[PDB]
Amino acid sequence: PDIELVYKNRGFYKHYGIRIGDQIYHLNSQDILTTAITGKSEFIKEQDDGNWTHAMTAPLDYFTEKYVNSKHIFSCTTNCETIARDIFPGQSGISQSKALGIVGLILLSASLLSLLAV
Amino acid sequence: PDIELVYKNRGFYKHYGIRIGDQIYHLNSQDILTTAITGKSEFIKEQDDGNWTHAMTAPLDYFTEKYVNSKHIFSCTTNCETIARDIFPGQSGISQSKALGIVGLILLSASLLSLLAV
Repeated sequence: PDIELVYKNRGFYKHYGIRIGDQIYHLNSQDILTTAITGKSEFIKEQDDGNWTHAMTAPLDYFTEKYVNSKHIFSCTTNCETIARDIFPGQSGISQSKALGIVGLILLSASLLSLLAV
Repeated sequence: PDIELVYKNRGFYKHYGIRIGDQIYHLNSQDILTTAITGKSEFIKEQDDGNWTHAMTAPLDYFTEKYVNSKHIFSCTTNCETIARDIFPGQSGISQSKALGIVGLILLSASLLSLLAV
């Protein structure tokens, strides 16, 4: 399963997402510094609005090997239950909360490092 | 040349260095956010004071593949001229300024991501 990383440029940083079909998984955040420092994040899964930019496509491993191999916690109210099926298909023994942890760290890390690219 | 990454924990982030023998290359910075956002950094090479913590040892590639593969600029007044010989031995066609760019991004990136580990 090649995974597509996407982003929206918010000028002072890039806000990243994972695009699966016509859906984007991303953090419900307006600023990377606030999210990083407060240490908690809420996930959204949202219809693709057409305003996302491709970053790269790669096996999940390309990302988790960077950003995953931290104390931040990641939650979702509704509609993110599909994340294990979407990003970790076939693999049982992976819960919502865990999958969210892995993908959350990828997105947080990429957004934090984007401070250098402004 | 296996490369040793070291750090000092400043509580709200980790400040990283490369230890070569009894020397530490690191950024002359008191805070990661100030350095990241201002977009410039000064290198120091300092005698090891005995107060650094081992992070990991690995070929430079383990690091550059993460943090290098950005617009930040990296300078040094004196005494860092040894960085190409120390961190990139044998390899000609690598200047002070370049070597500093590669190592600087490793240190900046690791310190930025350490915000997640507090």
